Amino acid sequence: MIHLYDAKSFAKLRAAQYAAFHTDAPGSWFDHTSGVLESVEDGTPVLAIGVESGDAIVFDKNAQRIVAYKEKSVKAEDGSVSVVQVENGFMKQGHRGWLVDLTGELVGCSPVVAEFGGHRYASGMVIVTGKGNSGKTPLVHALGEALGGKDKYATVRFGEPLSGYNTDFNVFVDDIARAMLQHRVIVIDSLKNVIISRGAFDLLSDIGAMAASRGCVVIASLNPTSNDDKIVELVKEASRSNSTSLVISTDVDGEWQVLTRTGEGLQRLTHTLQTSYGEHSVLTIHTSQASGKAIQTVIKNDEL
Amino acid sequence: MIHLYDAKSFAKLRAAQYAAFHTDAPGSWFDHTSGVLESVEDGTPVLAIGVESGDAIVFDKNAQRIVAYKEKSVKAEDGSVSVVQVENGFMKQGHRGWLVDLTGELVGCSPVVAEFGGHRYASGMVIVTGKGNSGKTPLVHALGEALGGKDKYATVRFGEPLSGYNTDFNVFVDDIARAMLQHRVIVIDSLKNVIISRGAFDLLSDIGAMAASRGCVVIASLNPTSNDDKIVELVKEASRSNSTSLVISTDVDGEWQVLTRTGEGLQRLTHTLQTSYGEHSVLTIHTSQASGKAIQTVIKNDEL
Amino acid sequence: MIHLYDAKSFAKLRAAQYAAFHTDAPGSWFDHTSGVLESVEDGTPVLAIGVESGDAIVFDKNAQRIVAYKEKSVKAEDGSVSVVQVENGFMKQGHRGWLVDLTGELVGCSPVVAEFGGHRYASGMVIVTGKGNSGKTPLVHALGEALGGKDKYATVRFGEPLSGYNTDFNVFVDDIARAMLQHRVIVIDSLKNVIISRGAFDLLSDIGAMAASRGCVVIASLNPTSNDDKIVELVKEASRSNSTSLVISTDVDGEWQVLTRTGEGLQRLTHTLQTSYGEHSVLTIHTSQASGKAIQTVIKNDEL
Amino acid sequence: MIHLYDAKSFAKLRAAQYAAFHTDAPGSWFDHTSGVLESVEDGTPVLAIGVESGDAIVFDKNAQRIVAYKEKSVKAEDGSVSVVQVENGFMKQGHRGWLVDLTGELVGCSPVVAEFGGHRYASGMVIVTGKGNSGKTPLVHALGEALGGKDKYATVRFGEPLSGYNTDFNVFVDDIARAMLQHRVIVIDSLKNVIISRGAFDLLSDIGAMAASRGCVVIASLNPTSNDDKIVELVKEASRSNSTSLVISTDVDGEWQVLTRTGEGLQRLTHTLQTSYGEHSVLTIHTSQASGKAIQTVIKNDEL
Amino acid sequence: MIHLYDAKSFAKLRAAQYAAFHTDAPGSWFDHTSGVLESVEDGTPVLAIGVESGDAIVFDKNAQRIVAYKEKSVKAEDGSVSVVQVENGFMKQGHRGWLVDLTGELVGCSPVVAEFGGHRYASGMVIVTGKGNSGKTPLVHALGEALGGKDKYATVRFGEPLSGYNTDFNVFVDDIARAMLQHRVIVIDSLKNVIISRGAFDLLSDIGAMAASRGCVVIASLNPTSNDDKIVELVKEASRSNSTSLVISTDVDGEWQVLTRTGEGLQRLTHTLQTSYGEHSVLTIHTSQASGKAIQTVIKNDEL
Amino acid sequence: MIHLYDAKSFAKLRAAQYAAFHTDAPGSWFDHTSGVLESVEDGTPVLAIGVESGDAIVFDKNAQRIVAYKEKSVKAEDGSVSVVQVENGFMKQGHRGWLVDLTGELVGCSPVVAEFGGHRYASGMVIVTGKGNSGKTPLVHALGEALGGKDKYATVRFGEPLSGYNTDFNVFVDDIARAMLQHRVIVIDSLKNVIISRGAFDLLSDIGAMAASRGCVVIASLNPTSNDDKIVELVKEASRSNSTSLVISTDVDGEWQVLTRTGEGLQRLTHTLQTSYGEHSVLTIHTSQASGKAIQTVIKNDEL
Ligand SMILES: Nc1ncnc2c1ncn2[C@@H]1O[C@H](COP(=O)(O)OP(=O)(O)O)[C@@H](O)[C@H]1O
Ligand SMILES: Nc1ncnc2c1ncn2[C@@H]1O[C@H](COP(=O)(O)OP(=O)(O)O)[C@@H](O)[C@H]1O
Ligand SMILES: Nc1ncnc2c1ncn2[C@@H]1O[C@H](COP(=O)(O)OP(=O)(O)O)[C@@H](O)[C@H]1O
Ligand SMILES: Nc1ncnc2c1ncn2[C@@H]1O[C@H](COP(=O)(O)OP(=O)(O)O)[C@@H](O)[C@H]1O
Ligand SMILES: Nc1ncnc2c1ncn2[C@@H]1O[C@H](COP(=O)(O)OP(=O)(O)O)[C@@H](O)[C@H]1O
Ligand SMILES: Nc1ncnc2c1ncn2[C@@H]1O[C@H](COP(=O)(O)OP(=O)(O)O)[C@@H](O)[C@H]1O
Repeated sequence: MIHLYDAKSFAKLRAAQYAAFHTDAPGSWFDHTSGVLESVEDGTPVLAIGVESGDAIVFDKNAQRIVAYKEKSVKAEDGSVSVVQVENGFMKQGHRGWLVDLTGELVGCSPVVAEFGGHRYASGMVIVTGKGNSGKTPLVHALGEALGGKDKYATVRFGEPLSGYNTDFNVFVDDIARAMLQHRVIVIDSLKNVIISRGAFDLLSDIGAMAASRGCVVIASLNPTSNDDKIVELVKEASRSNSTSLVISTDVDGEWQVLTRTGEGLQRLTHTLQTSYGEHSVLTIHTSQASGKAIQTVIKNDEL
Repeated sequence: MIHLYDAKSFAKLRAAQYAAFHTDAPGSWFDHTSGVLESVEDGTPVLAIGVESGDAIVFDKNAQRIVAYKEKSVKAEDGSVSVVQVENGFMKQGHRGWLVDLTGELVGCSPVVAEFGGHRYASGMVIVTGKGNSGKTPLVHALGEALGGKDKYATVRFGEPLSGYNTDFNVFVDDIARAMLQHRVIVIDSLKNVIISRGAFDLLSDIGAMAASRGCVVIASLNPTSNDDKIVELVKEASRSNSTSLVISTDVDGEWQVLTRTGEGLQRLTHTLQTSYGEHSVLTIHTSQASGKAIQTVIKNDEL
Repeated sequence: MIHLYDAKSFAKLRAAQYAAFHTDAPGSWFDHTSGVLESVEDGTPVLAIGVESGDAIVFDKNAQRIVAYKEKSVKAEDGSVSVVQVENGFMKQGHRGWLVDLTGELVGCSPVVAEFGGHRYASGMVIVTGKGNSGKTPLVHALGEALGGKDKYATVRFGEPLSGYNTDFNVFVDDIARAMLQHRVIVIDSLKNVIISRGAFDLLSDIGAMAASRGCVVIASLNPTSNDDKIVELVKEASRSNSTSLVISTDVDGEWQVLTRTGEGLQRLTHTLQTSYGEHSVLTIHTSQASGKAIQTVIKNDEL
Repeated sequence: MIHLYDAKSFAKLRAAQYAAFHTDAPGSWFDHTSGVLESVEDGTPVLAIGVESGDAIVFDKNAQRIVAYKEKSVKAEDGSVSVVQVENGFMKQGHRGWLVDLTGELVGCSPVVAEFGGHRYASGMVIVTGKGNSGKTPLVHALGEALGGKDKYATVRFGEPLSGYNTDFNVFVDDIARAMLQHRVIVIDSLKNVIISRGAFDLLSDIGAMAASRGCVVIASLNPTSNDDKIVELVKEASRSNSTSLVISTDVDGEWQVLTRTGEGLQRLTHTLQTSYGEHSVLTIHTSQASGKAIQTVIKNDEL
Repeated sequence: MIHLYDAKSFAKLRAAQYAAFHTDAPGSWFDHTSGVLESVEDGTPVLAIGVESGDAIVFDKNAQRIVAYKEKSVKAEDGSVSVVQVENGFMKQGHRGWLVDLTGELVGCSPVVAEFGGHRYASGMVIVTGKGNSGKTPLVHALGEALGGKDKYATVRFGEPLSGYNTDFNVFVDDIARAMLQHRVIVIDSLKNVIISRGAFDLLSDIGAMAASRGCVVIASLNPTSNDDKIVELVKEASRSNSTSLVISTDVDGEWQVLTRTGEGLQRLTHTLQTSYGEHSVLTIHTSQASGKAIQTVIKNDEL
Repeated sequence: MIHLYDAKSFAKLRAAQYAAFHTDAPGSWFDHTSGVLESVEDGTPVLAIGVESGDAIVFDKNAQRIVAYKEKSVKAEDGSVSVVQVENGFMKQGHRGWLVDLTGELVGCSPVVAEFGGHRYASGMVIVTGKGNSGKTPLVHALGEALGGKDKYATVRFGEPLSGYNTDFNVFVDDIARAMLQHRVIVIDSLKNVIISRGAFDLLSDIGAMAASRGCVVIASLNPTSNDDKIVELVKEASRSNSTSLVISTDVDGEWQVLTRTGEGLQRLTHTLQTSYGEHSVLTIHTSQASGKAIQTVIKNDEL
């Protein structure tokens, strides 16, 4: 909805956003939203995501698709009215994204999803990319394991010519929706094929906000390697504007840079990661700050 | 509608437009239009805005959507007839923009919306952009608070991968419409995703006139950073032609230049802003003239 | 319709076209067509103009839309048949342009619309453009007033982020149709937003001929400034091929060049205008010749 | 239809084609086809031409549109079957072009349409173009008069911002169809606006063959001036491949080059024209050979 | 259908393909397929070809169009089922190409169509092209007569601005289909206009295989002359990949090079032709080897 | 479906993927999936593949199309539900790819398809390409025979101007579906014509995964030669991202490099092949390793 501010309430908002990343207990936001979702009336639509055509499918708190749901209006705090209607498996009225309020007045945050090796990581969408030899797939799985911590991470597989990989975009959004409804740490192996259908465009523009609202993190690999400035520029835009965090390889094999947006209007942070391979390509991230817009575009230059 | 002029009535018009910016009390046009809107019969359509598909949704004076409205024709002073009809939630007959006359013969103005730090600011649309390190988001919120003055400003959030952010264009135009119907100072955090669907194109072409007619100001951030001349040129076109005022960053961090169109056929004004950060990135605009077309393009060059 | 000629009838035709511009009384053609229009039976469709979709709306002699009109055929002198039919507010049968013959055998003329400062000006469409510091909006209004003479000029406002400006293309063509049905001098402030929908394309290709047939002049501003050779070339093409006359700014501020197509197969003329500003940006054109295609292309080069 | 040949019948065909241009009496082919058309059963569809949408309208021998005509099959010599059906004003079954056989076994000809100043001119389509100062409109009218000889020439006017010019493509094909059904020499003032809708594409690809089959000549002006290689290349292709003859200006003002295709597989001929202006821009062509493909492209280079 | 091979059956296949070009009697495959076609039940669909829209028209063995044919399924040797159904003149079920099997296990051949001047020529499609002065039209007709030998050749005419030329694509594919059903040597005068609608794209991709399967040869001229890399590259792609053989002009007027694909996986052959003109442009090919991929691209370079 | 992992389960997974390529018996996965497929209830849909329009056709375990199948839902281990429904020959509900689970928890593998000349080859899709003189068609057939071993390989022929080649995309995907349902080694001679319809796009993105899931190998030729960076880049992208393995010609005639993706997150391998021709162009691959991303891009450079 829309929110109104004066100097006092605005400074309070920035303090709360700053805290959502810097001082809240890691993963606390996810626990909170899990609670909100479980308290939802059974059968109530909670999430809508776009399919290939641009239409939207809808899920309930248990990640089950809602094929029929009669028009139901709810008036928001600001006066706006939300209408949700599902017919023949598709959204007749409503919008893409969360259909129930998980945030309230606390918007514009990058809720801390986990802490690892002395660094806080943000929920939302993390794009792992870059040119060079450092492998992306091995890195997204290591990050998944590390941010997972005590919890297992969920893996969504899409669009790679390997066994058992789904390549149908509509099955893909279903897997993603289920993952975000049920897990805090999610890995997507290959955003490459979404990079375009209406649904694919909606996905790139919606996923970061969906994840950040839930307090979960979606870690996705994206190979820039493609000298087609129509696509390479989309890679740079996806990484620049649709990602909450960016993990990009460097000049040194095994080394990566993490650039994190800490919240609305706040500074991006940066830190370096050292990694090494064990058996069967299992990668390990070794354990034992603020950057400006200029530095950011310098990094984006890497993908050309 | 159309208007007829001879030398005398044209000179009176330019004098009135000059005064709407330079001498009228700041914010007075907004108070004036609020009264016009409140005198509208209950249930009467007053504003129509384009949704993604190019269709339009319609609202009444209280910012409630009209789903059904039987054909009604009104003849204007110039002889033009306006027919409005709403069916199944969408405008069947009518046009985008204000459906009731808010201006009469007083057209082509940039009604002063507020005065801050010794400078007058125009209503209409203000695009905050430029390249460099100066952050745009902190600046749009500082301007919102500053021009808000004694009133709170409204914040419309769209298309950022952060918590609670709507990413659905149709929810976005609903928020924008309600905001212009009810508030004098509005901030849009991220015009980046509109920059294209029929709806998005309609929005860039319509918003400035809609706001200037209401006497409200809409402050939107737009990042030029994207070396794709297809998009970078659309940013410059939006900044050059669809904006009532332009706020652009300079070579000096923290410093900004404000270029203001004062009215139809009138000269653009320019002044500079110095700013600084407090805690949690809250920016403050420090407190304690005419330019030509050449200078303007010089400034536009900056976004390349 | 089609016309047949031999050497004798062709020479008489060129003499008549030459006279329509060089010696007829200024504005006499407009008075003649006004008589033709008023002698039309009531309810008879006289003008059709394309809306955004490419469909067309129809007006009677009093500039009122015709929503229903049963099929009616008329045979012309050349044997062609014109069938007009309007259903549900849109043309079902007919063509864009004048639905009643305003010209007969006298076609291919640029009927003199007015005389000012010792120069004859042609009716039809006049595009005011150019790069540089010289302001286009103040010039179109000064030309409107000057060619208006004893008559007031009509102003059609479209697509500028200023108060009361319509930004809906369909309201725009309704405004234009009414202006041409009722006034000899018309100003359009901003052809910029038409420069593309089917309707916008129809408008650029139809307006000059509609106005020249009527004997009225449409003075429209168009800013070339936009380094996108897709658009900048559309500005050059419209100025080259869709304009009866072109008014373009020069190297010297305040100075403009007027290039006039005097008639079918006849030579283009050229003259210069000096101007200055008074209070509130009111511009005054100071008072007290054949060119070749080469010269024309040189002038067009200016818009790059 | 398809035709079968052995060496003997092929040499006979080339002899007959060669004769159709070089030795037949000028204009004899047109007289012959006029006879064939007048002998046609009344109400029988004889010509179909594409409108803007790509649909086709149909005319009878008297240039009157056929709105309804029930399915009717005719078996051709080669075994192919022609079906013609018109419903609600449009062609339901059939093809664009002549719906009755005007040629027989004599195909691939450029029937001599007239002789003037010691030169034979071909029927079909003549495109008058080129860069430089020599005016095209004055030249197409002089050629029209000269090839007309004892007969008047017909003028189709389309897409110029001058009085009485039709700008509706569907009215334009009707005028063209009527002209070809009833006159031997036709002038089209401005192919510029057709240069794209389905109908416009059909027109460029159909007109030359339609005219050559009828034995009439269609003289059309086409200004290349437009530095948009998307359009300029279409001008060159239209002139190279859709024209039976080409008349292009040269380095010397008033001088033109005529390149004529004399028939299927035959050599293109070339000759020069000297011209001068009299009063009111009436141009006169003064009165008192084989070229290779290379020379042809040299000339095409001129339009860049 | 699909075919299964081991080393032995594959070696037999290559031996049979080698013989279909090098040792079978010239024209024998065409005689063979004529018998297969004549053994087809009356009224049975045997060939389907795409019309402009992408739909397909269907013919029986006597080259008569089938307007209605009830669903009929046939199971092939490999297990694939072919279902054919024609409704209202268009294929409702089926595929483009031959609807009856003309080849069995003998696939991937370039069946020798004729022998002339000591050289064997392949059936399938032959593109005659190149830059320079050597005329293509005279050459396609000389090859037609020469390969025709004791039989007349069929000429399909399309898209030239000359008398009696069809310019309607749908009439064109009807002529082509009837020609391949009834004649061994076919000349197409002007593939220039197909070079794009779904139908045109289907034609370039289908014609070569259709002809090579029938054992007939289709000789088509294609002018590369058009400096529009969009089109010039399509010409080279057509010459490189959609042609069974290529006949291209050289630096020496009258001289041509013939590049022949002899079969699936086999080497391309090359030989040279000397030619001369007699009366009325009738060309005669004078009478009295392997190349690599490199040489081939060298030749393709010529068309730029 | 989606899968959950912790450090322990992830390491077990990588060990299993590593083994599926490096140590499992060659061709064992194909035998396993053949068993899964044969144990499927009769009439059950097992594979869906997209046709030209983007719609999909469905096959049962015996490679016979299913034209009608009433809605039927199945719940997977992860909670996702698969609903399959076929109506009028097309999939009404379901997804492209395998409709029955052939993999379970073992996904992301490149199951070894065969061993030849001391090298293991992966199932999935293999693209044979490169510029130069080395022939692709003779190589795909030699690879087919060699990987076939004791089994015959299946050949799918598409889009070449040779006898018996199908050129209809819908017959093509039917051929491919049947080949993968019944054979371990499949050759596709000419992916060139798919390189675009929705179906063609679906095919490039689906085939590798379909084949790898089955344990069969699809060996497809693709000629890069075409200087149209729109297409040449599509060849590089397909070879880079849609291929399980790549076989590319080198500087030395007869020599090829094989780059193999061994599994999800695992290293690519590389080895060289020497070849020679026997009679009738039958090629023989002579008998008697990890690379980095840099090396891969270097090889891709070759196709420019
Ligand atoms: N043991 C290893 N040593 C070095 N590099 C490895 C090792 N194992 C895997 N890699 C690299 O990890 C990446 C594998 O994941 P893959 O999806 O195939 O590539 P990418 O993520 O780089 O697009 C490759 O770049 C591969 O070369
Ligand atoms: N305390 C600070 N000091 C300097 N820069 C800051 C500070 N806080 C925020 N910023 C800048 O404000 C901007 C944050 O808003 P954001 O929307 O992410 O970026 P932007 O508006 O520049 O596109 C960033 O450019 C950030 O670097
Ligand atoms: N008093 C003045 N002196 C000089 N220039 C002026 C004056 N008043 C207005 N102008 C110029 O007139 C133009 C105003 O009309 P506007 O539509 O905004 O610009 P433009 O027509 O050049 O696109 C501007 O270019 C402005 O700088
Ligand atoms: N008396 C004349 N002397 C020299 N040139 C003339 C004369 N009359 C007309 N012209 C030229 O004839 C052409 C007029 O026809 P028009 O349609 O306006 O131009 P064009 O055919 O060159 O596109 C112009 O180029 C014009 O300058
Ligand atoms: N007698 C001849 N001597 C030299 N060239 C000729 C002769 N007759 C015809 N030609 C050439 O044959 C070709 C005629 O066929 P056409 O279709 O117009 O051209 P093209 O095949 O080259 O595109 C032309 O190139 C023409 O110059
Ligand atoms: N005996 C041979 N010696 C050398 N090269 C051969 C031999 N036989 C066939 N070839 C080559 O094999 C290829 C034939 O298959 P084709 O599909 O036409 O070509 P490609 O696969 O290279 O596109 C050609 O490049 C041809 O020159």
